[PDB]
Amino acid sequence: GMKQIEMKIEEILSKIYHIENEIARIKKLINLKANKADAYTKDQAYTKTEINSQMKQIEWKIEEILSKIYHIENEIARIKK
Amino acid sequence: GMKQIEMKIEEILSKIYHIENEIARIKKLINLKANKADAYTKDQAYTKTEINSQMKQIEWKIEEILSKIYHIENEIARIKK
Amino acid sequence: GMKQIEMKIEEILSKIYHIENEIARIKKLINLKANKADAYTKDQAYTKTEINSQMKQIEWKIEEILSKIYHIENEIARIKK
Repeated sequence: GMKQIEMKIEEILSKIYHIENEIARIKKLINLKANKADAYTKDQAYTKTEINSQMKQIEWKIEEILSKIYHIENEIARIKK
Repeated sequence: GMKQIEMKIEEILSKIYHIENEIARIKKLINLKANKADAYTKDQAYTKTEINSQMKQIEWKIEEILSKIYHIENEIARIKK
Repeated sequence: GMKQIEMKIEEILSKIYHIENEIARIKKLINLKANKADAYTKDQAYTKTEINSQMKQIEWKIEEILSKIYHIENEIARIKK
């Protein structure tokens, strides 16, 4: 009767010890996660793809400008002769 | 006396099982967090706003260049004529 | 015999209450970590250094364009008189 209670107490202690270990483990796993305060969210940042597309847009305008410059240099050389 | 111990044992078993469930749940919530090792910190990356401001600066120079080009094309058409 | 069981019961109650508190704490610490769903990984985004290098490349083409534009403006002024 009393020994049956002792066996159940031992059982409980074991389950508690397991729980304490799961908690110690969880605390360490938490330490490996990035804090909201030190990381930008998706709404605050562009992806590589998005940046790539914006850079192409600029490169295009620059190509347009260079081709206009080259055409103007040719016109000037014709006027000169 | 012994029944009072049994009641308390039942109470403890219930709590333990609730605790175990809270822990299983916590483990799942941890798995949805990003690791420090796989995410850039705020000092490593620019925000959308910062990129937008850098792109604007460039777009504004490009506009200035295009307006100079349009002016030059006009001068050249006058010289020719 | 019965008092030895009571002592062990007291010990278990104490630990459980501590555990419940550690869990409440842990839940709050978890809320401060960034979710995988709201953060980009390192391979999805460019760093400041990488963006800086792409912006330099563009600035160099712009410098080249400006000097050509300045030279062309001078030629045009000479042709005019």
